[PDB]
Amino acid sequence: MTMMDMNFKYCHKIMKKHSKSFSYAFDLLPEDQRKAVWAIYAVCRKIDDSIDVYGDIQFLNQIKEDIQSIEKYPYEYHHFQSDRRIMMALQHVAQHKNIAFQSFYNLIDTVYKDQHFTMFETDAELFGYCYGVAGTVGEVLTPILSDHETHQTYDVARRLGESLQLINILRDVGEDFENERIYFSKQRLKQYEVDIAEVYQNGVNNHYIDLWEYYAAIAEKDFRDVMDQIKVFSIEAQPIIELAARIYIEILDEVRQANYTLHERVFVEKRKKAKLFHEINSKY
Ligand SMILES: N#CSCCOc1ccc(Oc2ccccc2)cc1
Ligand SMILES: [Mg+2]
Repeated sequence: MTMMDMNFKYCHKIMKKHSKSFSYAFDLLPEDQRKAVWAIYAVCRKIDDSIDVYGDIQFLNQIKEDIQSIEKYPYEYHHFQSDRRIMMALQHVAQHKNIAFQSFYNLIDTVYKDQHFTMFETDAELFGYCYGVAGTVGEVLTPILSDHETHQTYDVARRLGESLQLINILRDVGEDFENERIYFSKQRLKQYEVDIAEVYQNGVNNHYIDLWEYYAAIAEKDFRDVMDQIKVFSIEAQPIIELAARIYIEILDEVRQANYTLHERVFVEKRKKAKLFHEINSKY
């Protein structure tokens, strides 16, 4: 194993530790493409977790500066200020693929904003957030997973990213609430007569289920529209991206099955993931 192999292996570790679902699917990609996905994912994870390093923006500022050095001098040697292993891997990717750097900056700006989080007034603000933390990631991944990127390719990837984010939110209501985060909009909470603190204390009720299902319907419709447009992606990536998406859709059924519980994180069994993969490959 070379030094760069070690860098990418560390990126893989970070990705698998954070999301088994995502890892399961994307580990099926060809070698060059899988490694690029690991590096991009890891950078994004590092940005997402940055604030809790010392409890301020110091590390996040360093990450941003590392990315800016890569963008402006992709072929110069850099002494990276943040996580060297991850930044060397990203630089290696950048030398071979067109990285949407403004997408990383959008993600970083979103993370900056999150330290003075206030609840979203409307669903438009919530969807803006889903773009910020997840749509941006889809945009960065676009050139890795497609051969000739058009505005359509980016559009579809962006939509998938945002659907996944919404599904994460739908899975993590209780956990987010404990961490003083509520992502459902105030508009929608008021309309459905829902109070998350109340529900966390007293269990689900029909108002909450209706509110939850309202958003779940959005995720599922977005999912189907992405499925209809799967051919913008390279032939190798299509089954993989379809797998990722299906595994996440199944997360919604896992929640319904646990009766929308706010007190544990539901999940799709590894064996169930293998089943979805079989069902999908059968038609590939
Ligand atoms: N965990 C979690 S929530 C994920 C948030 O960041 C993303 C977003 C999308 C994604 O897969 C995509 C593949 C192609 C295009 C767009 C997305 C992987 C990670
Ligand atoms: Mg969440």
